[PDB]
Amino acid sequence: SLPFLPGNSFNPRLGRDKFHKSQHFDYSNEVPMLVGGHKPGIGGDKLLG
Amino acid sequence: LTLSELDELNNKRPTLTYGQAKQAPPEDFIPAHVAFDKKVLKFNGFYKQT
Amino acid sequence: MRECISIHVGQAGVQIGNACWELYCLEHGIQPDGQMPSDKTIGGGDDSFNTFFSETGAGKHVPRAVFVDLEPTVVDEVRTGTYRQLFHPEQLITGKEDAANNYARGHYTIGKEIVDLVLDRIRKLADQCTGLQGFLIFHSFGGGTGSGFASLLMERLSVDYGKKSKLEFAIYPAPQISTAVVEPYNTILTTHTTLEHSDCAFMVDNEAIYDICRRNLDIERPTYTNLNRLIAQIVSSITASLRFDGALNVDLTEFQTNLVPYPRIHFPLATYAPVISAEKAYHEQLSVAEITNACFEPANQMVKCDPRHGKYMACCMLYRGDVVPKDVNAAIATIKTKRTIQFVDWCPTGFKVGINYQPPTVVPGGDLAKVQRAVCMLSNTTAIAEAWARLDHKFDLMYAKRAFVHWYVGEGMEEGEFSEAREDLAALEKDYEEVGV
Amino acid sequence: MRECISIHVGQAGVQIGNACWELYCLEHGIQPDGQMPSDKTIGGGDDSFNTFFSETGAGKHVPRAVFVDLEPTVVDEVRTGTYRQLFHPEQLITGKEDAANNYARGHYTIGKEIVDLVLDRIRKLADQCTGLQGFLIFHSFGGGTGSGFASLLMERLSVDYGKKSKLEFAIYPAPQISTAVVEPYNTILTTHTTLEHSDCAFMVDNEAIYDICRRNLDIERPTYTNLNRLIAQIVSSITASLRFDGALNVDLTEFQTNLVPYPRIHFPLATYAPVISAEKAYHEQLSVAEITNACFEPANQMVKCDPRHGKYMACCMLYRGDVVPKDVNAAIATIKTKRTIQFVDWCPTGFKVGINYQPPTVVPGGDLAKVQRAVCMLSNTTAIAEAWARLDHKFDLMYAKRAFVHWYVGEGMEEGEFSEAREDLAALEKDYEEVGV
Amino acid sequence: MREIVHMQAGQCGNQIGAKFWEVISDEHGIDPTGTYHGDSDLQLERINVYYNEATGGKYVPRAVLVDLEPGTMDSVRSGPFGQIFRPDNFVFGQSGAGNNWAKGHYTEGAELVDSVLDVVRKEAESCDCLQGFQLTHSLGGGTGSGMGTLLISKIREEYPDRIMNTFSVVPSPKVSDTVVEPYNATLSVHQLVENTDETYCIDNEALYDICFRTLKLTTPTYGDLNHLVSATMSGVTTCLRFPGQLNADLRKLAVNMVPFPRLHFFMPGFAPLTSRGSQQYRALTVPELTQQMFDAKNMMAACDPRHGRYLTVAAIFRGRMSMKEVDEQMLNVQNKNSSYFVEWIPNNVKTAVCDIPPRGLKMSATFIGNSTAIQELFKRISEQFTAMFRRKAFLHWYTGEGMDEMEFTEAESNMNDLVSEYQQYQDATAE
Amino acid sequence: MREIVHMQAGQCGNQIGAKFWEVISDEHGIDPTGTYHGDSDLQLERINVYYNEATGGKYVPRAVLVDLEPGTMDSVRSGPFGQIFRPDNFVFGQSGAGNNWAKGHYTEGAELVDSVLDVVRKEAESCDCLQGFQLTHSLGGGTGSGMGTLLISKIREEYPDRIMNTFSVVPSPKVSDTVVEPYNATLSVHQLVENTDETYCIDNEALYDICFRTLKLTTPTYGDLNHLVSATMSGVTTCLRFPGQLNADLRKLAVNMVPFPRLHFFMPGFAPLTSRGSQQYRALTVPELTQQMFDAKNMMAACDPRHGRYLTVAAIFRGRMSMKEVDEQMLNVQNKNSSYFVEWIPNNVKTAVCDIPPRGLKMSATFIGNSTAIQELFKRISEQFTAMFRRKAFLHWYTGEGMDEMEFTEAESNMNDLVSEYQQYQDATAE
Amino acid sequence: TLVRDDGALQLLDIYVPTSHHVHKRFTRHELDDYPKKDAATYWRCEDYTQAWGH
Ligand SMILES: Nc1nc2c(ncn2[C@@H]2O[C@H](COP(=O)(O)OP(=O)(O)OP(=O)(O)O)[C@@H](O)[C@H]2O)c(=O)[nH]1
Ligand SMILES: Nc1nc2c(ncn2[C@@H]2O[C@H](COP(=O)(O)OP(=O)(O)OP(=O)(O)O)[C@@H](O)[C@H]2O)c(=O)[nH]1
Ligand SMILES: Nc1nc2c(ncn2[C@@H]2O[C@H](COP(=O)(O)OP(=O)(O)O)[C@@H](O)[C@H]2O)c(=O)[nH]1
Ligand SMILES: Nc1nc2c(ncn2[C@@H]2O[C@H](COP(=O)(O)OP(=O)(O)O)[C@@H](O)[C@H]2O)c(=O)[nH]1
Ligand SMILES: [Mg+2]
Ligand SMILES: [Mg+2]
Repeated sequence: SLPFLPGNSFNPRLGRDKFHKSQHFDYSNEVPMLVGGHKPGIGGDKLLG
Repeated sequence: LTLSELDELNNKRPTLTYGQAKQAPPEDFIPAHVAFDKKVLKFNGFYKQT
Repeated sequence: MRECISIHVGQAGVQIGNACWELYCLEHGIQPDGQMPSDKTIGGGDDSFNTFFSETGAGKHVPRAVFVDLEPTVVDEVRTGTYRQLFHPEQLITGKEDAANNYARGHYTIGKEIVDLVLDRIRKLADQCTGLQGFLIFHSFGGGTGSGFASLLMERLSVDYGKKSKLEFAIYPAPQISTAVVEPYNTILTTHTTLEHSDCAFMVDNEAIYDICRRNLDIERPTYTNLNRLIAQIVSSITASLRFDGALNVDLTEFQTNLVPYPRIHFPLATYAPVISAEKAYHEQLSVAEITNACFEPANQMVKCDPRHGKYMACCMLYRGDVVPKDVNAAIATIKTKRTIQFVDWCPTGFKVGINYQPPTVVPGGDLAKVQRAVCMLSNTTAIAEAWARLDHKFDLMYAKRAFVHWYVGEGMEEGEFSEAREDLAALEKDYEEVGV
Repeated sequence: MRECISIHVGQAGVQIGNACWELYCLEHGIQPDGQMPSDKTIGGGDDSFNTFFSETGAGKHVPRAVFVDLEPTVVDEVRTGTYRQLFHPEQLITGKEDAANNYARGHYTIGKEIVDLVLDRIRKLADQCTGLQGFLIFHSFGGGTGSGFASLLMERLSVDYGKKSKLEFAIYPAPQISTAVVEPYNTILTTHTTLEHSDCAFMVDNEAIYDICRRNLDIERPTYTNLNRLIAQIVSSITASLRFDGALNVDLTEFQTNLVPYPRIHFPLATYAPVISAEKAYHEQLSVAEITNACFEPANQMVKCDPRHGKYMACCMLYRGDVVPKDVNAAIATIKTKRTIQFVDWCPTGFKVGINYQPPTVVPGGDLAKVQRAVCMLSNTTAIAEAWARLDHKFDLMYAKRAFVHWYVGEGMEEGEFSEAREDLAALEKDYEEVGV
Repeated sequence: MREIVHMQAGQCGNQIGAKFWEVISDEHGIDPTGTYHGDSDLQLERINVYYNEATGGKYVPRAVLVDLEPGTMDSVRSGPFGQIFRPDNFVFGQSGAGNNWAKGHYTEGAELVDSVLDVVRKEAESCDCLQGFQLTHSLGGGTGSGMGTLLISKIREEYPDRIMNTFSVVPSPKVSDTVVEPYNATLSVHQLVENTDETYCIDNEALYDICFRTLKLTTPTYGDLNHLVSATMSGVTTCLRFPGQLNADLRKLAVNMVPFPRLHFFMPGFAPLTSRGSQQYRALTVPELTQQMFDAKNMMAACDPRHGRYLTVAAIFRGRMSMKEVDEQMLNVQNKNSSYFVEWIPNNVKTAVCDIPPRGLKMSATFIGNSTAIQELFKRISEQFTAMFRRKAFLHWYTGEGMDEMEFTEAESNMNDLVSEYQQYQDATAE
Repeated sequence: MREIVHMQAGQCGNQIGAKFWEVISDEHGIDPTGTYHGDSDLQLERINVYYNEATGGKYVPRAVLVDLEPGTMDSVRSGPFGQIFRPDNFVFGQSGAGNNWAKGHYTEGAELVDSVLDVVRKEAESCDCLQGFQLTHSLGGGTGSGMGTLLISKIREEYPDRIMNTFSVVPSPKVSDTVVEPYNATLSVHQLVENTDETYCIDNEALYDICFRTLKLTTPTYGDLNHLVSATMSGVTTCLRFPGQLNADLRKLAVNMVPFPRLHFFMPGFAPLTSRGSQQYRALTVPELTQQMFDAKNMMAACDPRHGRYLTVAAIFRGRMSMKEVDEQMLNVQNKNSSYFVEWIPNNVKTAVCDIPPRGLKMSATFIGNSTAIQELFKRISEQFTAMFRRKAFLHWYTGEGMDEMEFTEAESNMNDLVSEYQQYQDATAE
Repeated sequence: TLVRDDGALQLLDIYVPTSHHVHKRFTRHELDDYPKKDAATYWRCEDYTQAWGH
C-alpha cells in the first residue's frame, strides 16, 4: 500500500497513549504570532523545522 | 499471490516505472552561416613577377 | 507554390493539427526538426512541399499553420511534443482562460483579446506566400473557442482576405453521442459563419467515425487519435491534387465550382473510403469499383445521416494512386445505374472526377492498411438536413424553458441572437428540403 | 584612413562604450588584451580596424576612445575588468567628485577642472589621427556628467575643431519612466546647447528598448546589459560603412547632408531590425522586405515616439549582410505606396540607403542571434515634437514653483538660462510645426 | 497560468484541507520539507496552480487557514505536511465562537474578516489570472459556517467575475453532531445560494456508508473521510493541472452544469472504491468505473438520486481510456435509466477526460451530480429548523448578540423557495 | 576618492554608531581586531570612504566619538567591534550634561568644542576629497542635541560646501523617556534647519512597531532597533562605496530629494523585513521589495504617510536585479497612488541600483521619503513645547545657564514656520 | 535513461500523455520498414514525368 490512495492509510495513533497538544499560535499582546517553532508536535514528538 | 506471480513485478514493478520512459533527444539544426561563422582559412603566397 | 494556410482553432483543431502535420511531414519527407534528407521525399518532389512548408533559405521547413487555443494546455503539449522544433513559436498561440464551452466567452469577451494577434500571424503567413490558394480551418462545434472564437476569426478572414477560398473541416455533434450539455446552443449560434463566411463546409461526426473505426479497422476501442488520423487522411487526399501530379487534378476552386450549385448550399459530405485494417485488406482486391462502391455505401460516411433519404447533387471524386481513368469511368457508370443512388433532376452530369498519381502515405503505428488506391468523395446531398433537424430539436427542447441561457446573456450576446440563429437554421433547412423535392 | 574617435561621457556613456568596444573587438577579431590571435583569422584586410583602433609597432591595437566621468566608479570598473590591457591609461580619465545630477555643477564648477585635460587627450588622439571624419559622443540626458560636461565639451570642441562633425548618441528620457527628478531641467539645458553645437543626435530611449526586449527578444525582465548591446548594434550598423565595403557606402557627412534638412532638425529616430533571438531566428526567412517592414512598425522604434502622429522628412536605411540593392528598391516601392506612412510634400525622394556586405556580429553570451541580414533605420519625423512638448509641460510644471532651481543658481548659473532653454525649445516646437505644415 | 487559491474555515475545513494538501502534494511530488522530489516534468509544469515559489526551489501552498480559535490549527501544524504552509496565512482570533453562526458572522468573528481579507488579497495579488477561489467548511458550526459565508460574501463583492466554489460538509439525516445545526445550515444556505458559483455538498453519513460498504475499512476514523473528500477535490481540479483529451476547468463545469442560477448544490462521487478483499474479484474497466460512479449507494451525500431527476451529470475521468467506450457508457446509462433524467435536456452528461490518473491507479473517475434530490436535504433542514423555530429553541443565543427574527424568516423563505424551484424543475415536462 | 567622516554625539548617538561601524565592518569584511579578513576585492577597493589605513594593515574608522561623560564611550569601547576605534577620538568631559540643552550648548559643551573641532579638523585634513560629515545623535538630550548642534554649526562655518547629514533620533509620539524632550527638540531643530544639508528623522515607536508587528522578535531590545538604523545608514552610502548600475551618492540624493533648502527632513525605510519563521517562505523579489517600502508600517519616524503627500521618494536598491522592474514598480506606485504625490513635480522618485547587496541577503532596498507627513511630528512637538512653556515649567534649568525665553519663542516660531511651509507645499495646486 | 520504443513496461508509465505516446519521433527502422513511401503504380512503372513529385 505504498501509493497513498483513499482507504490505503491506516491508523497511526494505535498504541499511543499521550496526545498532548502544544500552543503554536498565541497573541503576544494584540498582534497574532506563531509562538511555536520550538514546541513539539502531538505527544511531544519532534517536528521537522 | 503465488510464488510464481510474485517472482516478477519485484523485477517489473510498475510503480517504479513512473517517468522512466523519456523522450528521444532532439538533434539540433543550425544554418551553415552560423556553423561556419567567422571561420577563415589563411594561406601564404609567393607571386613572382618580372 | 500553391500554398494553403492551415488554421487550427480549439482543442479539436489543435489535436487534428497534431495528427495532420505529422502526416504532412511524413508525406513530404520533413523531419520533426525541419530538414529533408532526400530519401523521404517523393521522387521528383524537390519543391512539392511548397504548399504546406516554407524554406527559410537554409533548410528549415516551417509549416504554414496557426494553432490557436485560449486554453494553454494542449498547445503547450504541442510545444513539448515531438514537433517541438518544427513550429515557429509565434505560430502556436494561447490565451489565459478558455471560453469554457461558451459562445459568448469565445466571441465577445476573452476571445476578443488575441484575435488580432492571430490575424497578424495569418497575415505574415499570407504575405510570405506567393500563390495562396486558401485557408483550411479546423475546429469543432462542441463549444467555446471552437465555436465563438472560430466564428470571430473566420468572420474577420472573410471580410479581410476575400477571394481566397476558406475551407472548413468542422466537427459536428452526434445524434446521441455528446461530451457536453451546451453543444446544441454552441452549434446553433455558429451557423451564420459557416453559412455566410465559408466557401465550403465539410463536416464530420465523431459517432460516425467511431462506427467506421469499429466496423472497418477492427478497433473495438477507438479514440480521438484514430478519428483525427482519418480526418487528416481526408484532408491529405483533398489537397494532394495541389501537391503532386495527376491527370485531371483539381485546384480547390475547381471542385467548389463543380460542387456547390448555389451560394447557400455549401455543406457536403466527405468520405475517404479504402478504409480497412490490414488483416481485412489481405482478403480483398481493393479495386477501383470496390473503393468507389464503398463511398456510396451509407455506412462509411463521416456524418450519421444515410443519403438514401435524400438526393445527390454533385459528387467530386479525388482518386489517388494507380487508378487509370478507364476503371473510374466504369465505376461511375455502375454508380449511375445503381438503384438506391438517386441524383437530382437538374444535374444530368454530376461527377467531377480527379486523379492524382500518388498513393497514400501510411504513418507507422497507424491503423489503416497500406493501399495503393484511394478515393475521397465530396458529395452534396439533401441528407445533412437530418443532422440539421436533430440539432434543431435538441436546441428547441432546451430553449423552450431557457436552460443555461444566463451564462450566454451575462457575457454579451443579447437574447435575440438565439432566435436569429434558429431562424437562419430554419431557412437553410427549408432551402435543402425544397431542393430535395 | 577614415578613423573617427569617440568620447564616452557619463556612467551611461561609459557602460554603453564598454558594450560597443566589446562588439568592435569581436567584429575585428581583436582579443581583449589588444592583440590579434595569430593562430586563427577573423578575416579581413589591413584597414578594417583602422577606424577605431590605431596600430602600434609591436602589434597592439589601442582604441580611439576617451572614457571620461566625474565619478570614480564606472571608469575604475572598466580599469579593473577584462578590457584592462586594451585601453590606454590616459584614456580612462576621471574626475574626483561627481556632478550630482546638476547641469550647473557639471558645466561650471567640476567640468572646468578637467575639460582642459580632456581637450589635451582629444588633441593627442587627433594628432596621430590623419583623416578625422567626426567625433562620436556617447551620453545620456540624465544630468551633470552626461549633461553639463558633455555640453562644455561640445562648445570647446566646436571652438577647436570648427568644421569637424560631432555626432551624438544621446539617451532621451522616457515620457513616464525616469530615474532622476531634475531630469526635465537637465534635458532642456542640454538641448539648449546641443542644438547649437551638434550636427546630428541619434536619440535612443530606455522604455522603447524595454518594450523591444519584452516583445521581440522574449526577455520581460532585462538589465542595462541588453540595452547597451542593442545600442552597440545600432552604432556598429551606422559605422560599418567606414570599415567594410558594400554596394552603397554612406559617409559620416553623407548622413548629415541626406538626413538633416535644416540646421535645427538633427534629431533622427533609431530602429533596428531584426531584434530576434536564436530560439526563433532560424524559423524565419528574415528577407529584405520583412526587415524593411519591421522598421516602420511603431512598436519597433527605439524611442517612445509614434511616427503615425507625424510626417517623415528623410529616412537613412543601412542594410548589412546578404542584401542585393534590388530588394531594397522593391521594399521602398512597396512602402512609398502606403498612405499611413506619410512623407512631407517637399521631399519626393526621402530615402538614402547604404548596402554593406558584412553581416552583423553576434556577441557570445548575448541575446541577439546570428542573422544573414539586418537593417538600421534613422528617420527624421515631425512626430518627435510631442517629446519636446511634454518636456515643455514638465519644465513648466516644475519651473512654475521654482523647485530645484536653487541648486542650479547657487553654484555659478544665472536664473535666466532656464528661460533661455525654454524659449529655444518653444522655438523648436514652432520650427517642427513650420516644417511639418 | 490558470490557478486556484484555497481557503479552509472551521475545524472541519481545516482537517479536510490538511489532507487535501497531502494528496495534491503527493500528486505533484512534494515532500513535507517543501521541495520537489518528483518523477516527471508533468508534475511541475502546472505546479503553479496550487503552489508558489518561496526560495531554494521550495513550493508553498496558496491556502488561507481560518479559525476563531487556534484549536485545530495547532493539530494541523503539529501533524505531517503541516510545515509546508506559510505561517502568515494562519489567521486566527482569540475567541472561539464554535457552533454559533451569529457569533461567527456579526459579532466577534466579524473583526477577523479584515485580516483574513488582507491575507486573501495578498495571496491573490501573486496571481497572473486567478482562475478561482475554493472554500472547505461545514454547515454545522459558527466559524466554518458563519465566518465562511462572510468570506464568501466579501470575496464575491471584491471579485464578481470569478469561480467561487465551496465543498462544505452538510448536516446529516442521522445523529446531530451539533444541536443548533438546523439554525446554522438554514442561515448558511441562504448565503450559499446568492453568492457561491457551485457547492459540492458532502455528508458524513454517506462517507461512513462508503467506508464500510464499499471500502470495508473496519476502523475508518476521520482520515479516510477527509481522504475521500480530498480525492473528490483532486478529481475535480485534475484537468486544470494535467493534460487530457477533453480538458475541463471549473468554469467549464459551471457552464455544463447549473442551468438556472440558484441550483448549484451537487452530490459528488468517486470511483473506483474497491473492497478490502475484493480486488481479485473486481475488474478495473471503464464500464465498471461507470457503474460504480452512477451507483446510487456510492454518492457522498445522503440524497437518493432515484427519488428525483438528474438535471446534469459531470463525469470527470482520468487515465488511458477510449473515448468511444466512455461516451458509449455515458449515453447508455441515460438510455437505460431515462426515468432519472430530465427530458428537456438532451445528453445530461458532461464528460471530461484527463491523461494522468492518481498514483497507483490506472484509471479513476469522479461524479458531480446536479439532481432534483438535494431538495430532500433542504426539506430535512427546513423541517428541523421550523420545529425549533415554532417554539423559539436556542434563539436567545442569536437575539442576545444582535440577530432578529427577520433574518431567520428570510432565510427560511428563501430556502423553501429553493425547494419549490427544485420540485418545479423535477416536475417540468418536455413540452 | 569620495570619503565621509563620521561623528557620534551623546549616549544614543554613540550606541547607534557602535552598531553602524559593526554592520559596515561586516560588509567590508574587517575583523574585530581591525585587520581585513574578507574574500572580495570590491570590499578593499572603496574602503577609504570610511577607513584610514594605519601602519601594519589595520583599518581605523574615521569616526569621532563625543560625549560629555565617559561612561557611554567606555561602553562603546567595551562593546564588540569597539576596539577598532582610535582612542585619540574619544574626547570626554569631566561633568555631565544632565539632559539639558544649555548644559551642552552655552556651557560645559562649549569648552569641549575646541577639542572636538581640533580632532575633526585633523580627520578632515587627512583627506583628498571629503564628501561630507555624518552626525548620529538624538533630539531630547543635553549633549545629543546641544553639543550636536554646536558641532554642526562650527563645521558648517569651516566647510560650507560639503554634504552634512544628521540621523536625528527625534522624540516620541507617545510616552516620554525624558521630560524636557520638546524643549530640547525645539531648541535643536532650529539649528538643524539652519545648518544641515539633510536630516533623517527617526522614531523609537515606529522602530518598535517594525520590530514587533513585522519582525516579531518578542522582546526586540535596543540591539535590533539599532541594527535597523545601521541598515539605513549603510544603504544610503552603498552607492558611494560600491559599484552599481545607477550610482547615487549624498549630493545626488540631496539634489533629487529637496526642492527647497528647508525641506530636508526625511523618514527612512529598509525593506527586506521578514520574520525569522518566514524567511524561507517568501520570494524576495523587486516587486515585493517595492510593496514593503511603500507601506505605512515600514517608516521609521511615525507619521503615517497618507495624511500628507510625497514630495520626493528615493529608492536605493542593493542587489543583482532588473532596472525594468525597478523603474516600472516606482512608476506603478505613482500611477496607483497619484493622489499621495505632489502634482507640480513629475515622477517623484529618484532610483538607484548598486549591484552588491549587504552580506546575507540576495537583494535589499532603502527608502528615503521627503513627505509632508512630518507636519504631524513637528506640530506635536510644538504643542508639547507650548504646553510646557505657557506655564514655564523646567525653564529655570535652561535660564540659569545664560539663555532667555527669547530663544525659546524664537525656536517655536521657526518650527511653526517649517510646519506652515510643509502645509503650503502639501496643499498647492499645479495651477 | 531509456528512449521510448513502445515497451511493455513503458506502457505502464502514467506520466507520458496519450498525445506524446501516439505522435512520436519515428526512427530510421520505423521509416525504412513498411511506412517507406515506395509503392508501385501504373504511372510510375510506365515512366511518366517526375514533375511536382510523382
Ligand atoms: N475528432 C475529434 N474531436 C475532438 C477532439 N478533441 C475534441 N473534439 C471535439 O470537441 C468537442 C468539445 O469541444 P472542444 O473542441 O474541446 O472546445 P474548444 O474548441 O477546445 O473550446 P473550449 O470550450 O474553451 O475548450 C467534443 O465534442 C469533441 O467532439 C479530437 O481530438 N478529435
Ligand atoms: N541604456 C542605458 N542607460 C543608462 C545606463 N546607465 C544610466 N543610464 C541612463 O542614465 C540616466 C541617469 O543619468 P546618468 O546618465 O546615469 O547620469 P551620470 O552619467 O551618471 O552623471 P551624474 O548624474 O553626474 O553622475 C537614466 O535615466 C538611464 O536612462 C546604462 O547602462 N544603459
Ligand atoms: N468529514 C469530516 N467532517 C468533519 C471533520 N471534522 C468535523 N467534521 C464535521 O463538522 C461538523 C461540526 O462542525 P464544526 O467543524 O465543528 O464547525 P466549526 O466550529 O465552525 O469548526 C460535524 O458534524 C462533523 O461531522 C473531519 O475531519 N472530516
Ligand atoms: N535608537 C536608540 N535610541 C536610544 C538609545 N538609547 C537612548 N536612546 C534615545 O535617546 C534619548 C536620550 O538621549 P541621550 O542620548 O541620553 O542624550 P544625552 O543625555 O545628551 O546624551 C532617549 O529618548 C532614547 O529614546 C539606543 O540605544 N538606540
Ligand atoms: Mg479546451
Ligand atoms: Mg554618475
